[PDB]
Parts: sequence; structure tokens; C-alpha cells
Amino acid sequence: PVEEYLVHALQGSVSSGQAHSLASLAKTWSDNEGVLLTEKLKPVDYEYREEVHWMTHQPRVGRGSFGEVHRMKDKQTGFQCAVKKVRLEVFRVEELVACAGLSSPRIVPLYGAVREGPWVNIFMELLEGGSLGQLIKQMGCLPEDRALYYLGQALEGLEYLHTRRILHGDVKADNVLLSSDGSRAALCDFGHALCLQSLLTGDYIPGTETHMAPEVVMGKPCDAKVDIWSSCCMMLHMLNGCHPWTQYFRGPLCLKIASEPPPIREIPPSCAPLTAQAIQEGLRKEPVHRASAMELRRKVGKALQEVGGLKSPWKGEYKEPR
Ligand SMILES: CNC(=O)c1c(C(N)=O)nc2n1[C@H]1C[C@H](C1)c1cc(F)c(C#C[C@@](C)(O)c3cc(C)on3)cc1-2
Repeated sequence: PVEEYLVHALQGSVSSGQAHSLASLAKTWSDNEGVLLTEKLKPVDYEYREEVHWMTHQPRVGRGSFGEVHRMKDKQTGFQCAVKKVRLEVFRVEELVACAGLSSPRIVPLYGAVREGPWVNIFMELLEGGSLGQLIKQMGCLPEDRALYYLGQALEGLEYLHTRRILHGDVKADNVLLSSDGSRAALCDFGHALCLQSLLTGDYIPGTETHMAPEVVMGKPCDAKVDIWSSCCMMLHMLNGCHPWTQYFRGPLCLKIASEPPPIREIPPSCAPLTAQAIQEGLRKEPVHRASAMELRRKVGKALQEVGGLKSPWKGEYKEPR
């Protein structure tokens, strides 16, 4: 009833507010409007405009797949954080409906979103350790204890997302962000997310092909289990230093994903038996037989105990990939 009235109050200005307001407004995104969720990102006279009220840091340094994530400062408060830029014409409402209102240590905090012309600017906490995707490139591949340790947190955030019937859509190293000392890991980027009740309908952008579950490829119906397949492709990447499939096959990868057996051949043979068995359970081609988020987190927490807890230095020494 009053619903439609509240949306109208939000349109056309930028305000301090709360996640439910941000999602109300975000649903209308298919001049300068938006809601900021934290006291250190403040609008000025109904506006929040890039280079006026917030500046990107220095010569531009991008950091996502598309170089669309930047460091930024709020000009008035001096606060710093991260912007992801999204083209308004391709903006998926779920990128903010599916994550506004969340609160979880395993999930990157959302600071707001402001539309400004053709840009949806999405603001979040800046985590200084960078992405697990970078960590892997820097260090070659990760010690088994570290890889399990991060995989467990990733599954911890997938637990949170899943029992709220949210599917992240693109679990992968590039979307886990590490704290400054490397001890805390959090999921970012909901641009592939999907609220729950085939994936190949609607505003659907597909996720990273190498981490793509077999049901996702063959068109079949999809539930939270596709995240688990991905997290284990991520695991292999952490261990081997490269994505599954990229070695053995050259052509259109999604064809091999549906015909071939799950890529457990790529599990390092020096992994303790419970590492290997857990990677296998989250890589069952049929989502019914595949482990859930809660099962695999438990299973991985114990695999971590079996190899003596986490002992490797966070930025230890380089390790040659496969
Ligand atoms: C040093 N760290 C970084 O450069 C950094 C930060 C950051 N926050 O510092 N974010 C990202 N990156 C790296 C990793 C790449 C670029 C990357 C890609 C993304 F699509 C996103 C995102 C996102 C959101 C806005 O959909 C989101 C929703 C909810 C909840 O949380 N986030 C962030 C980052």
C-alpha cells in the first residue's frame, strides 16, 4: 500500500538509510539517486557524485575481472573503501537485493549503492589483503592447510547464504577477499546471485566457466549445490595453482564439463585422505549426491585438524604450480 509511496521518496536523491530502503530503490534500477548504509559515506544536499563528493584513489587502479573495482575516499569524511562500477543497462537487481540486509563475517560488508547516469556504483568495505585470486598468483599455489583454512570460511559464508535461500552464483578465488594479515576471508560480488524457491532464463549472467557445475551446463535445474561444485573448483585452483580443466582440454570447456567425469583426477596426490575425500564429495555431478554447504564445511574443518591445524605463514614461500 504505502510501499509504492516509499519508493517514490527514495527516487531522485541520495540519502543515508538502511538495507531495506536500498533494496526498495535498487529494484527500480531495471539521475543521481541511491542509499548509503554507513555514516562514513555521506551525501551532500541530496547528492553523491563521483569526483565531487567521492574521489577514486590516485591514478586509477582497477581490480576486478573488468578493472571495475577501485579504491576511493569520501571527500568530506576522509573514509576509504571500495567501489565496484556496474553498467546500469546490465545491472542485475539481485546484486543488491540478494545482499542488502546481510550481516556475516564471511561476507564482505555493503556500504551502499548510488546510481549516477549510466553507472550503478556499489560501495563496500576495503579489505587490504586483496583477493584469494591474487594470493594464488603471488604465491603460485597454496599449502594444503592454508587452502583448507580458506575453503572452510568460504563454505561458512555459503552456509549463511544458502539457508537464506540465496545462491552466490560465482564462487571462485577472485571473489574471496582476505583481511590485512590473511586470517579472515569473505565473499564478495553478488552480480551472479539468485534468490531461491534451470538457470538459463532472464537477467541471467553465467559464472566462471571453469568452476561451472554440470547441471548448470546441461540446462538442468539448479539449487544451492552449484556453489559447492564451484568452491571445490576453487579448492583445486588453490592447490594446483590453476583452474580445473584448463590443462587437459582446449576447446569449448563446458562440453567436457557435461560428458567427462568430475575433475577429481586433478586432486594433488600428497593431500591427506580427508582433503581428497571432501573435494570429491563436493564434486559429485548430480546435485543430489553432492554435499551441502554445511556438510562440507564440517568435513573440511576436520580435514584441517587432520593435517595439524593452520601452521603455514600466510605469505610463506613460493610453490611451483602444476
Ligand atoms: C584489495 N581488495 C580489492 O581490491 C577488492 C575489494 C575490496 N572490497 O577491497 N573488492 C574486490 N576487490 C578485488 C577482488 C575483485 C577486485 C572484486 C570483484 C568484485 F566483483 C567485487 C564485488 C562486489 C559486490 C559489490 O557485489 C559485493 C556485494 C557484497 C555483499 O560485498 N561485495 C569486489 C572485488
